[PDB]
Amino acid sequence: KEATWVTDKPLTLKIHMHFRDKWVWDENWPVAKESFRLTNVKLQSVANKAATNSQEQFNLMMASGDLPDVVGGDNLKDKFIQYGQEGAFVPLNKLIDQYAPHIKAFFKSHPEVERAIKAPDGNIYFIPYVPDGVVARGYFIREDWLKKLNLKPPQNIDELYTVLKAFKEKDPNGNGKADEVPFIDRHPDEVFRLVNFWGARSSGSDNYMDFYIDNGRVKHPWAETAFRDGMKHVAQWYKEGLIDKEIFTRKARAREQMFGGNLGGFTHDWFASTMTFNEGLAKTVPGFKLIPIAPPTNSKGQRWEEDSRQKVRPDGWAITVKNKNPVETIKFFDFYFSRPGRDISNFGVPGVTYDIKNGKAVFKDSVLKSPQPVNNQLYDMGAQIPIGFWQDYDYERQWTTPEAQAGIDMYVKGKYVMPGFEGVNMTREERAIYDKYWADVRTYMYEMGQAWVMGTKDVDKTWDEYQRQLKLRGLYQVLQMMQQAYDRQYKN
Amino acid sequence: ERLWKDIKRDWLLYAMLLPTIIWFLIFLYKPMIGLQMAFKQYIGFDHFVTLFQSEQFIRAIKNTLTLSGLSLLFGFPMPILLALMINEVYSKGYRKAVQTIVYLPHFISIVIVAGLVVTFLSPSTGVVNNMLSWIGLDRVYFLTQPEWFRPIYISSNIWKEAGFDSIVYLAAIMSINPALYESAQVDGATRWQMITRITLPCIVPTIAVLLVIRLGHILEVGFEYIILLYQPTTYETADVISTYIYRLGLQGARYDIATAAGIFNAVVALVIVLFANHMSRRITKTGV
Amino acid sequence: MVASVSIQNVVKRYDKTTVVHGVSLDIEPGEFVVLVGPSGCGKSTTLRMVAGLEEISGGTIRIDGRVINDLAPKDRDVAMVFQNYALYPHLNVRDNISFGLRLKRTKKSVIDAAVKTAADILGLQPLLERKPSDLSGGQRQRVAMGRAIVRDPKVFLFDQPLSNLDAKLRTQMRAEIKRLHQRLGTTVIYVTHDQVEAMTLADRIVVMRDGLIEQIGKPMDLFLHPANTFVASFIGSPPMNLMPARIAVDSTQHVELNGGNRISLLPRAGTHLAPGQEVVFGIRPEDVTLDGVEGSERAQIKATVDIVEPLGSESILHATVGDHSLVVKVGGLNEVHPGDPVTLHVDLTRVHLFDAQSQASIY
Amino acid sequence: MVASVSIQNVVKRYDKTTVVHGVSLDIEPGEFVVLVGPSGCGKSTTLRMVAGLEEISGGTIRIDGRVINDLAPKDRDVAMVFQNYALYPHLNVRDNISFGLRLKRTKKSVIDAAVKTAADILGLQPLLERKPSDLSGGQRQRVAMGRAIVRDPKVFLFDQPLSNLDAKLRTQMRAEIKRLHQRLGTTVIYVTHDQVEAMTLADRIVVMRDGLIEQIGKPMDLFLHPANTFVASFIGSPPMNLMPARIAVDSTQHVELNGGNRISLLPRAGTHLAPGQEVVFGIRPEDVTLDGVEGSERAQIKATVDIVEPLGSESILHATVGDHSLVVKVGGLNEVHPGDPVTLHVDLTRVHLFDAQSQASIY
Amino acid sequence: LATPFYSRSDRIFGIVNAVLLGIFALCALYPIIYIFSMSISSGAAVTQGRVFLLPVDIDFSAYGRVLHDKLFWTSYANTIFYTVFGVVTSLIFIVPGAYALSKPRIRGRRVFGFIIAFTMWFNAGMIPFFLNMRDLGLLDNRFGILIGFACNAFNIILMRNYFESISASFEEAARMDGANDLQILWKVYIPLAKPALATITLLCAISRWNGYFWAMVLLRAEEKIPLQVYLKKTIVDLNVNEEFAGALLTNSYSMETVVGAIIVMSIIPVIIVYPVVQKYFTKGVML
Ligand SMILES: O=C(O)[C@H]1O[C@@H](O[C@H]2[C@H](O)[C@H](O)[C@H](O[C@H]3[C@H](O)[C@H](O)[C@H](O[C@H]4[C@H](O)[C@H](O)[C@H](O[C@H]5[C@H](O)[C@H](O)[C@H](O)O[C@@H]5C(=O)O)O[C@@H]4C(=O)O)O[C@@H]3C(=O)O)O[C@@H]2C(=O)O)[C@@H](O)[C@@H](O)[C@@H]1O
Repeated sequence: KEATWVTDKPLTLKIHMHFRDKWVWDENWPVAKESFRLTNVKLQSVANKAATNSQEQFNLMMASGDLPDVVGGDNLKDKFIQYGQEGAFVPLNKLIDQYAPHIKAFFKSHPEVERAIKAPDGNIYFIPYVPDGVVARGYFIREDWLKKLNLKPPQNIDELYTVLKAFKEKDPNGNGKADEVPFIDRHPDEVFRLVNFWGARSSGSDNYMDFYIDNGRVKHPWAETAFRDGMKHVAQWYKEGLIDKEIFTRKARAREQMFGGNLGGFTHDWFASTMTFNEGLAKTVPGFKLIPIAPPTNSKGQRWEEDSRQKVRPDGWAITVKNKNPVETIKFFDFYFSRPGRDISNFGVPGVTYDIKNGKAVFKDSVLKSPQPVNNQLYDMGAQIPIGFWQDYDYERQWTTPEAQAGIDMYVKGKYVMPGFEGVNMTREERAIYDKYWADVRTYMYEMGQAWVMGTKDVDKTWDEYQRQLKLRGLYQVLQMMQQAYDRQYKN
Repeated sequence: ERLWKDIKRDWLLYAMLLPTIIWFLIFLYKPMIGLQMAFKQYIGFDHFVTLFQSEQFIRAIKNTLTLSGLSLLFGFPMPILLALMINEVYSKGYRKAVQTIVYLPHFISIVIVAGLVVTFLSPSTGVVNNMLSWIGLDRVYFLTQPEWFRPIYISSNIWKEAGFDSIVYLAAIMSINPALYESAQVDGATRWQMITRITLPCIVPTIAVLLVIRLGHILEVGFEYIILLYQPTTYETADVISTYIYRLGLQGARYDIATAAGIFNAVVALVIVLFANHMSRRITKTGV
Repeated sequence: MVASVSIQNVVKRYDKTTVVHGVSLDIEPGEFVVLVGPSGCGKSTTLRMVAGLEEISGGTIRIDGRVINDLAPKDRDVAMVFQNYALYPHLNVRDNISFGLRLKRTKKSVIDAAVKTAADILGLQPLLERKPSDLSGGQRQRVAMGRAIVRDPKVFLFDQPLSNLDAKLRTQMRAEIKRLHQRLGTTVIYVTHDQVEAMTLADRIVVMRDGLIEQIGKPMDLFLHPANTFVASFIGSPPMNLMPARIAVDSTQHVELNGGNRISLLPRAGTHLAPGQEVVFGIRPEDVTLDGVEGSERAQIKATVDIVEPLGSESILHATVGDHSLVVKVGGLNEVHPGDPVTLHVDLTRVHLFDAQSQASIY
Repeated sequence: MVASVSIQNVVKRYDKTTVVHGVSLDIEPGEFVVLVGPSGCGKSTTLRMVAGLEEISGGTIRIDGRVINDLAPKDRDVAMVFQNYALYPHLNVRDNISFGLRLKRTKKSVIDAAVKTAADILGLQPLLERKPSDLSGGQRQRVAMGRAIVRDPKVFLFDQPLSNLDAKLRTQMRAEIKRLHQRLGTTVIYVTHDQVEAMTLADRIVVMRDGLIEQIGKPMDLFLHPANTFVASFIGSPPMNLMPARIAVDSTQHVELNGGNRISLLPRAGTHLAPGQEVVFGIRPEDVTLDGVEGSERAQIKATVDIVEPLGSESILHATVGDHSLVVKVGGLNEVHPGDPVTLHVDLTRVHLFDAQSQASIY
Repeated sequence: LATPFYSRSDRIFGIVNAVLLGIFALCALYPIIYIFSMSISSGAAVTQGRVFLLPVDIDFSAYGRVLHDKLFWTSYANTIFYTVFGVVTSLIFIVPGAYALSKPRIRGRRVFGFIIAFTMWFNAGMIPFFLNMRDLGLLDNRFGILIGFACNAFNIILMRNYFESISASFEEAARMDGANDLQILWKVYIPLAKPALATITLLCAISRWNGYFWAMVLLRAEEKIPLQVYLKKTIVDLNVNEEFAGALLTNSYSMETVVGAIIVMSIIPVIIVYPVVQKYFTKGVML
């Protein structure tokens, strides 16, 4: 028996969790075993680990007719609302009230967090993931490649263009080839974010391809006529080889390849995990130094950082109607908002990854001295996964390098950070339009975007046809509906 | 009558025939019963119009026809050609080695073949682009380029299936009695004169049956390859009716329109194989 | 084209197995010569070596002055008729006949006149537009001979052409072949597993066994005077009896055999046989009768009837002398029946004797 | 076991047409009867109907008292020898023989006497342990007959057993069959496409063509007195010469031929010939001779020699009178040349005449 | 064919034939040996444009990576299971049915022949077949994959045709000896059918082994998954966890070498069993 037990009798449940097209839930996970010993609830994962796309597996599991006990994952928020309304997911509201003190207290202390996850009816069908922090992404560049190539770090777009040109043409790594790739990243969508250098928005929030509020009017960054101006130039950057050719396909292994093979000169990504590499591969790559840099002056004469860390996110887990045990499950979810739950969901397993020091969890030397980023280890261990847990920023502060913190403070002090997009509250009638159309819309946008970047089609020639296709796809219906939801809230 | 009379002795034979027939009634004709269903929801006779009016499906059937023509023109004759070339080879050891090497890739899995395609053609990494760099000509990302999709596919195809399909033809030209060749030798017929004047018209019915078998589907050609290696940028030229039916039906979980397209595809395949069989019946020796 | 063909010490080897050994035969122009023997010998291999279908591993063969050894079959000026169906199924009969001339296509009126003459000779005129799909076997062999003669070669080679047909068809085609040679008169080599075709068709018969040529000569030379016990056993409709025998007491006059029987012998000057010598004595079934010679001179052999098979107006009588049995052709009535003793009358002029060790006749 | 088998009005029908029509034959115990005819026919179908491998569409057939019409082949108490030898290549020879017996009982029956007698009759001691893979054809048919006799049935059924063997092997196997039937003596029905085997083996020959039974009777009864022109043309070593003929002035006395030739005829009461009647006149090749040797004698004919084929001490002479040619056996020792006229003497007692229309035997 | 040698045009023809066929053969062999070489070689070399035909720094570590994979060997065992039992059930459903369809006397011979043959040129579809699998409850089932397809009309008509090619004298003699139906089939027809059996079991073997799609669709649980599906994840899709990416630098084998090693370990049994199979099916001059 334990004090953290949500049930006296051992509870084994079937959970289908497929997220980020990489990991599936594992009951043999150290974090999961810890969670089982603490909560007296065992989560058995029914999923295909050999599967690739997560959203596809979600749709398949849903349309299979046979529902598991708990459904977790990422970007399932809208789907959580759809099937929550359709009756596939049980409303947790009163369960949260009576049986989940920590969750209720959190939503009480965070009304703006609770508001976003609410259905048109107001019910909460899922316990979400709430990342803690301020900054999200910032630009990074090689220190040594600026020196031996004899040039000062770029203050603007032109200087950056000349720097990347000097990376591709002149040989910065001294191997004697042109093989080095100026721009890389482990997020393909970042290839669009480059349009910020020309003053174009790639999104409205942390989530890629998201609407934003411009002077009280809801608008999509991609549908705007200032988007293809930047898309042209980044397509030129690909054409010049300034951008990674595999940048769409390479994905997660990017930073561990280009930087490890010393082929990369520039990236975006995030502060901590990127700055971890400096210490990590320092023994392999002799002269490697990666430094944080300001968001260089755009064509608009401004300093733009489009990505900030959003409160909560479209992530989490929900309870199906076939669960038969709503109480133990909602209490199990309540456990992850508790201090020990946060401890095991962030810092991993005590006695292995971290120890308890004066009330605060501190990672072991084994974890901190590892070349591989801590979060990448916790992923494999079952921690920092997009479950209903509350993130603890201290865990990130521990392995954050002083230069990374300096870059963070630089971005905060510089106020390059843009305000995030909170979203709107839609009624049940106007929600269906978004739910049905927006998926196909953003799929189309991403496919055409990838077609533009790689230079398969032409930006200018296919621009009008693209606009008309967006018109017939029903995008502007969702847009005007979003304006219908927005204008009722913010007036003055 | 004689029904019960012969059945009494034929009993065990029908007991052998029973599980197979039942198997076919279950796993084959029952989904045909399901084919007559799903044609209505969600009655009926409607979503076909959605199929014909959609820009996606029309390019799907477009590239289905295109891939059919390409695979038929380039892919089908190659096994025959291989068989003819191997047939002309003396020094039984060398011919044996050739047979081993050429028949080998058939046993390679389709996912492994596709993996070989993506590995060989990977930019800055794959051997192909490296050999292109050694001669010093450009470089190419192949799988992201639609233009290269079809030439790659069939190539891989004629790498994998050429020899194994050449086995049948080789066995067909080895079934010819030597006298036909030797008498022509007495008359002083050329090698090419022999392969053209006798060997080929002797192997004609075999290649005809194998042709109406090839034309038996031809809409489903390279489905498992396409569903594997088709990139979002190459989605345009790579898409085939079978791939459409899969993506909407199995993935997108839309059973109605997918079943409709399935019925359409099966019907057209039946028509084209009926025509093919007829023309390979009247004109060509034997047939179905 | 009438031409001679000389075969000198030819030998064919397959993987050092030596199929045929030192075969030598000379063939005069327009002469009918038949290679005949059991399965396995190199007579078909010899014919094919003349055709050029098989390589010559040694010795030299030539037509007239020119040596065809390194020559191509096209240039060998020969035409071969294969035993199994050498006509192509997709082409018509006329196309099958003209097939050889269509290679260089020649002149159109040349193949037209050629196929005309050929079809007139073999009666392939109505079959001209017919296809090999529906045809008789004999008709296929006939059109085969048509394209054979349409080349107008120096030598006609035949490899067991009638082997795939029925006995009646074999006979009819045999007569037609003889007639055909009576017409054209071209030099022709003929291969047979059958003795009958050899006896009827050949101007000269050459027997071949295990690659070794056993004997040559006219049909009647082989029939009346076989060189050995094998040749003796080969030619004729019934096999020659050939049972062991001895001499002992009297040498040139009498010779005795197994059943305790004793047979007197004609003087036959030039023999000089020796007494006590182990021998194999044989006689033809046509030369033995049942009480045929009335009060015969020397009192011929006695035996015991085994079985009786009527063939017709004639009959085949199996008689047993001691542990050995001899066959005798008899009349169509022949009450007989098995188990009862019987007296056989042997013709003294037709008797044959061969040495027990040396297969040679010596008699 | 010697037992009779009666076949009464048995008929087999396939779709539109019918292969056999109302065939009726009675077979005495231990009697040898041979069904003989052309390729397509119902003799094999009849034998198969006796075997029970094929259904009886009408009529009744029985062995002794038991009616076998409705029966299992196992209980039919017959043993059949197939043309394809019916022996399994995977099983041993002894296993092939005992294959039928391996179903019931065991070594309790001792099994030894059966296989001993069976292998001893056909005389194969060493072949007891062997596989069909390596064997001669005759050995395969021999072991097949081994499994035939190992059943010890009432009836031995034979379907073209010697068809797959060479003439040399065929004759020997024929003799062995004759000896076998003379030894065991069980009732046996035999099917052949060959006339020779029918003549030799059968106590009674029954000819069948494209239908029911053409004729029955002993071999010499068929040879001497054929019922029609087909039976006449079939039986014999050579085929019977059959040429068209007519009658003009005198009826029973004279018969005329193509070349302006005229033949006197013996009266032979029971004929009833008609003058002016279109006829087909036949004669055996053995019954014709050359010119003035025997006498006037029984008839005379003038002809022109076509071709001469020596077989041996005998010879086959093809002679042409009108547009039709007749064959005559002559000695091999009498020189004959082609193209020159020749005189043939026909034996008047052995001549045959048939109606041109009815085909039935007239004279 | 025949062996005249002789004529010049024929000589040149044969030579250029051997040359072209040789070139094509080398084109066929090159990828496999490239995969072996690259899988053996180092990640650095492979990444730098080294290797091609021959190995370079011979890392050997990639195999060390694939050997520590649990799901790989699990899926391997799954493919073995599917091949063995799949082939077994296949033969069980085919051979007696083809032997029944072979014999000339059957009532529904025509209509049964039609029932089996019709499936060739007309099929219901992907989706209705999947739904058919759903209603039977064979989804996510090993037996659902086994009995899912044990039969193709091709194998049936092939086995039937080869059964008909066998002389009826054997069956008839068996019936004369008292053997009826089944006891015949086992004792004579089957050992006479050895080559046809070999062909069918071969086609079924490679079908079960190299089959991926329907095995991927009908199955969910990772422990039931076959090799080709896991390969479909790793070899083509090439998506990877941050674990593997982080394990790329601490190892020094590349992803390419890992893939190469994987498909090497995948095709090894094929390369092993191929000579025996082919040499069996030849037994003579080529063919
Ligand atoms: O990096 C740091 O240092 C800090 O990182 C913190 O964790 C971060 C990670 O670093 C990543 O930023 C992570 O981003 C996730 C993201 O949350 C999603 O889960 C995303 O999922 C994507 C899918 O894998 C897939 O690519 C999908 O494709 C779409 C396509 O774009 C289009 O829409 C089409 O129509 O549909 C397909 C489809 O299949 O859905 O897009 C998804 C998308 O949303 O991008 O994967 C990324 C990822 O990088 O894998 O977020 C976490 C986080 O929790 O914030 C943390 O460790 C901190 O301590 C570190 O310091």
